[PDB]
Amino acid sequence: GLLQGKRGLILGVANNRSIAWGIAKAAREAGAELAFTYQGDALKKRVEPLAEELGAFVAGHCDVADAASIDAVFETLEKKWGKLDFLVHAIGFSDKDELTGRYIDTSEANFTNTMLISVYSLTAVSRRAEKLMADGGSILTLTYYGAEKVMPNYNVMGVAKAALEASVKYLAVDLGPQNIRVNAISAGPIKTGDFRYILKWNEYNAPLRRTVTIDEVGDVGLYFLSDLSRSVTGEVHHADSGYHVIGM
Amino acid sequence: GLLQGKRGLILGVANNRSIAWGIAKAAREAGAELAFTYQGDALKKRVEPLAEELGAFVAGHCDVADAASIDAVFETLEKKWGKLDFLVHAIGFSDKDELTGRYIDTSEANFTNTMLISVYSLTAVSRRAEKLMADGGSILTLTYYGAEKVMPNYNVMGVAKAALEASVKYLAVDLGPQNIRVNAISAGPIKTGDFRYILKWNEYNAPLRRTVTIDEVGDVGLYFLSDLSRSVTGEVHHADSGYHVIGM
Amino acid sequence: GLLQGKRGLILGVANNRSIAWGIAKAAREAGAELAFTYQGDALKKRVEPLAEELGAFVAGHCDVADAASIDAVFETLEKKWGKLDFLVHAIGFSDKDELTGRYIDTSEANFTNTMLISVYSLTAVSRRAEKLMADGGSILTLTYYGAEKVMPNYNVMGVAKAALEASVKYLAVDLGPQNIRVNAISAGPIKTLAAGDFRYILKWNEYNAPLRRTVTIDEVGDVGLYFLSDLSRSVTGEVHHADSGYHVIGM
Amino acid sequence: GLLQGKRGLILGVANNRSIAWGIAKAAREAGAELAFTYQGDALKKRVEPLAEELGAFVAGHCDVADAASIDAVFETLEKKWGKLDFLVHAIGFSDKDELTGRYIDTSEANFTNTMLISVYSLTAVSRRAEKLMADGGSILTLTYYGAEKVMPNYNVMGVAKAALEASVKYLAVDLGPQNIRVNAISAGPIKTLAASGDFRYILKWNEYNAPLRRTVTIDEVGDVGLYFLSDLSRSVTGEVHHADSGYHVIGM
Repeated sequence: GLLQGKRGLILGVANNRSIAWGIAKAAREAGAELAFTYQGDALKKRVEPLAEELGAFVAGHCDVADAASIDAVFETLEKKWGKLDFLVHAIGFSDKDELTGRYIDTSEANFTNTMLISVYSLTAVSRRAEKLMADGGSILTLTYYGAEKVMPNYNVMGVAKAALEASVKYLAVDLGPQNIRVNAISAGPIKTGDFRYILKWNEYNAPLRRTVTIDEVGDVGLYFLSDLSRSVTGEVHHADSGYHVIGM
Repeated sequence: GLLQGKRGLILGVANNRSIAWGIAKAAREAGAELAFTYQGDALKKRVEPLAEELGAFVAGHCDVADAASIDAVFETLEKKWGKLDFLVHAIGFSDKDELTGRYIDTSEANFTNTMLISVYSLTAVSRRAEKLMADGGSILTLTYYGAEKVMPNYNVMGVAKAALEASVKYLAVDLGPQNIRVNAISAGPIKTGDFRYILKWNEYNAPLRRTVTIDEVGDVGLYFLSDLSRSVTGEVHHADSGYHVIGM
Repeated sequence: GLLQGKRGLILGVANNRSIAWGIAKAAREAGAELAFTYQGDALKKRVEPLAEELGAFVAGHCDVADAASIDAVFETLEKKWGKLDFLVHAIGFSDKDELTGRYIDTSEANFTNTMLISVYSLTAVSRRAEKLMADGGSILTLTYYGAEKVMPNYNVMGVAKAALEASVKYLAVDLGPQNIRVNAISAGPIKTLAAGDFRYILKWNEYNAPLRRTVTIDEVGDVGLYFLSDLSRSVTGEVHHADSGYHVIGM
Repeated sequence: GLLQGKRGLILGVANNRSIAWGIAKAAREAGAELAFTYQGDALKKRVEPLAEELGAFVAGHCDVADAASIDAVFETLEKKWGKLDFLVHAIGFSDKDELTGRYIDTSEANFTNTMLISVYSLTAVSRRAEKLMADGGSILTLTYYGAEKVMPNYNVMGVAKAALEASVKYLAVDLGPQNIRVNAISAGPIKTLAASGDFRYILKWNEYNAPLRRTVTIDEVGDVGLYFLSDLSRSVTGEVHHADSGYHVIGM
């Protein structure tokens, strides 16, 4: 099993229909012991059974816009495991209304919030994961082609994900000498404002003529979490049925 | 006069050694009418005479953090001219101390402050610029290769500039149908936190074997503001003596 | 004029509706003295009157495969001018028939010929140009977004232009220490008034490019002017989109 | 187990220290049945013992400059297997002496030959491979950061790899509908034990500057190759993927 003996934290599992869950399931299948956080006691009740379903330790409450939450979570894991092998960062909020409007009308609070939650969160968490990862490890986050090209209904998140992708590079350089690798999967859109059209566009135009699934993305996750990707860091990897190559 | 009959606002002229000044000078040589903002009482002293050398109208103090300020400036500009043809965004800050350390040790305050000032500011001023630019124009900002690859002593600003370059693309789409162009110049380091070595690195490894000058970047700026560049938007353009092509 | 007291060779001026001509015309209007080349004996009958218009010296036949012809052209130029300030490379060919099929069906002869004419020719010519630009200069080639992303009806010309953009970078490192700049314009598609699925490609750009219009040879001409002039003296190794912003569009 | 039930062709196995071999090894250990060709000047008797180390079937001589040669290989595999799951394209050539020169001094014959062997070959072999991959599959090639940035001692191979990377994208568009993926690994330089260009300097530079402070090995790239041949990467096509200890992100 590719993660036999490995222990990891998955941030952002809130249901069984997300990429985070896809990665979690795949990593569990590969032999990983997992740890889930939940965002706010409303989610706790949905996250508990999901954790049971993959044998996952529930590591505590974790809102990324709260530095104390994050310290607590890693407190719990440092006592339980005393080491992390991998970390999966699947956190990302942007204001829903402003996505359907023009980027230029992006408010400041949204900009700052999106940036803090979608971008700084990784740096914050990665900072702490570093203490638990002195034996080496893999840090993984999620992005989208909207960081590279203008994509509809993405606006400030496009801007944010461009920042996330750069931060992955910078983080790769900080942590690499400790044999900690940092990477991002740029996922295509996945069947779950104006989402139906985007999905149909990928389906018709993406080389492989289908939208990606969470199982597909999960296995890409698995590769990044596994030793197969030992030599890979600071990389943005497209798991999008080839969509990124299409210029028209 | 490439900019004969055009009026533009330069944000970020705080001295006579900056790229902003370089662009303003070249823009003034090409026949532009200019407007300068300043930042605080200390800078109003130094800006008034810089304004005088180029015949630049002083449009008032501007703190991009303060939304009230941005609207005052553009209220003033609307009164005085009633139209802008171009806007030069040469505003950026990140905490001096944290540049010298590890990106991963970046503080939230510095992350947020840098993002607000270095990135959101352009979006904020471009939103106002648009009302005054209805019948066309050019928006120009500054960036650095640290957005694309990891560069030393740069940390969160790299991440910020990745977001700014992304923002340029999104703004270009928002403003393009009104014939407003949005572009960035990726400037190499310029003689004026471990800067000597970076300059000497570019001097010896850049194809043209020299660091760029504010006069050189100003003329690239001139191109962007001019109608020479009227088919060009959403572009990150290297004025760095070719440094960006170098892999080793 | 931004090119007053400057002399350059434009390669590829076959007619008066092309980006080469656009650049030629803009360069001349900015005070430059031009030299044009031809290929065909038929094309000599088309280029001569174009050169006349811009007061260009017809520097002669230049089959970019025939290495003898290239040396002969730059020999002429060094007799006449002794220096060269700029060179525009607007040469490129690929099989018209194979553009409309699948890339994967590209024939070896077409691949090699496209590669040779569209990519190596710049290197070939920049090698002779180097000797005449000892006081520095600007070398300018032409590319298209189909080099960065898959675009329709382009196939192996995409593979070729990706090669060219790569060659521009390596040439920039070779020639920069003599203060010779090597750049490429990534031009959008241009509406022609003359005689597979090109109208549709133009339309797509018309509706989807940020500036909601396709670029013209006058507009690209002016970008070429920028690259020829001293405005761009800090700029080398660069691939510059003159495409109404189309390149930022993801969907 | 990742390639159990899978059959694939590896082009470019000439020794036991190349990325091709590392990929072959990793693929065989993953349960794959392999076929090797022997390329250009490589001898049947030299590739035979490598084939035999992995119970690989030698599919015959292949010269990528001879169209009939490519057809023969694929006719042979078409007889033996009738179906191909993957293809590893590890072919590349450029004149050794011009790599030390300036790119601009590249001769026409070297340009053309490098392009034919290093770039066209993948398009040529994918064209034949398509016909054997009706149920889809994975096509893998090898590239180097020299295709993206100017790197030393690479010259026209950089230009060529750039074209190759572009060709991966176009190929991926053509073959995607048949569920066939096409990808490239951008490998870092690899230290060799064999006889010894300015390569030592290039290795040392990667070692000291790449985020992970080490140069990659053929077993490491072998495993990245494994991923691309496996169904782990079935959502991935058109990709240039860096197996280079992160070197690609370094600006200075």
